[PDB]
Amino acid sequence: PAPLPLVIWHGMGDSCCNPLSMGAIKKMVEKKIPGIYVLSLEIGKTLMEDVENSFFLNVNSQVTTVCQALAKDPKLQQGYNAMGFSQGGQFLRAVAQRCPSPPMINLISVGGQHQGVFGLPRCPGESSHICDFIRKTLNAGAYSKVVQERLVQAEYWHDPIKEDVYRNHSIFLADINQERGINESYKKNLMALKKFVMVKFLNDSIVDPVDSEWFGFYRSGQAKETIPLQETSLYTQDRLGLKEMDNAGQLVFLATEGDHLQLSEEWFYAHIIPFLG
Amino acid sequence: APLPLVIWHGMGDSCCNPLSMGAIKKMVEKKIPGIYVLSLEIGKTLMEDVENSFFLNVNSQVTTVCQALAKDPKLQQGYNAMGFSQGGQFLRAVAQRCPSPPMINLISVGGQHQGVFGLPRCPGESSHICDFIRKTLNAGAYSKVVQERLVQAEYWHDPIKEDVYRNHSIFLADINQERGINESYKKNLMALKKFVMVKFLNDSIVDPVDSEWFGFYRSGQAKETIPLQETSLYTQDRLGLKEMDNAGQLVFLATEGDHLQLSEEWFYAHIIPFL
Repeated sequence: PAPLPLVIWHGMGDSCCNPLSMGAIKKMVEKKIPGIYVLSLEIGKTLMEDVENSFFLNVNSQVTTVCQALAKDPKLQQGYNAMGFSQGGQFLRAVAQRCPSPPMINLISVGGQHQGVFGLPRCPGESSHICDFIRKTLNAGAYSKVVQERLVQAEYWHDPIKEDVYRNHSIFLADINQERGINESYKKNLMALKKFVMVKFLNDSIVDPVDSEWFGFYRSGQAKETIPLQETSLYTQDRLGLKEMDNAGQLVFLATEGDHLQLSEEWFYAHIIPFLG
Repeated sequence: APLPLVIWHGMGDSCCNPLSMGAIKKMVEKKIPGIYVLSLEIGKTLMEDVENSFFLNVNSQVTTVCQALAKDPKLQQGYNAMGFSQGGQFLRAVAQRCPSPPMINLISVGGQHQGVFGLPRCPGESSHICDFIRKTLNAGAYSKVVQERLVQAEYWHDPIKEDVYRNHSIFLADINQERGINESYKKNLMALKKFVMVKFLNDSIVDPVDSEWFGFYRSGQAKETIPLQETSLYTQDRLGLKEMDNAGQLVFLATEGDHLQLSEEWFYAHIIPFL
């Protein structure tokens, strides 16, 4: 009886294979589950292209590229566990909904933004000036054709005030969240997951609002008060099956202290490794 | 006791890639033994260096490098400078703005001294950042929010909206005296012993390629170009480029390759003698 393979999808301003980031996660997992095969997804020919593609490659293409890669890797045929960091969380959810084959078994979301974001106060890495540019571009015109198509963070930019512009113009997050209409296969495929685990960082200064990490968001028509998944219409009308999943024990809501993606060895071993054996 | 060399990389590149600026460094160190080469890094990491080549204001980059050169002891006696691609016009801006310590020879390797009016292809594995920058430039290169943050916009040069360019460009229009004549820009540039310009005859990056020899599209349209010596920049000699040309201070080299594509033999033969 072997351990399931793990597929990792990194977040923004990061690559597959930085020893200090996804490299450390891979080693950490390999030590506590021996013989495990870990695929850290790279979208690009080099590590630097991987990093700039995390800002500038259309996520719908990224998802197709990753589906093709997963279809080609023989070690994943019998199924895999998936773990996304930051924006990689909602990307791997997208993979679960769009290509359910080979089967993802446990989706683990580490500080993902499943209802998107409405602000960009800080980028991970040494990325301040690219961040400043992205922020300005988003606040100026996140929902123009030309910006939607070419800026990754625009494609899960979720304005709770101008909600109907978000529904009509988001080329990624609005689709995977059933905002424009109910894709039945998305619901079916998300419900086929054994566990959907969501990690929230209580002192997170990157993700706005932090509630997006637990599939919650700003209440419609304003941008101060947040509401949890259970009070949103995505849940109560159950467009993705999250209410059926919540009732069936399939959803796990984990919270840790610390800023974005800052997690100790103790906690990781205590709460994430159990989902990977 | 050979003069030290200061290198400024181009767009989509860093100080220290073995296949790029690292290869230049190792090559110059072998041919000129005991030479001190400073490959400029504008950022904490190599990764920030690359993305600052796109998103850190050039005026902030130039004042930073000048401070970094003034504090460097090995350069107080003087130094040679070699700029690759945009590093070309950047180091020229150091020549014009930061005369102490004294730059001796300026080598522009595919620099864009009259800027660009197009971005059809970017160096390295960077096609998607290039798409975004291209669309942004063709939409709002001269809006205040873009100018202050996007490097390529700061040497974007619209010949059809020449009036708008002179008025809004916060870098190229300054160092090319498009607003007025900063008398020390001129005086400082003319203090170089040699200002060498390398043009790539198969360049598919730089639009228009003659910008590498300080030429550009004729004002008012974007089909026909004109060389340095027919432009009003040279007519009225706002930078001292005519006096330098007549004094034999301008050296123009052409090589047959695409952008930054040159052989070791050609380099040893034509570039090393200025170092």
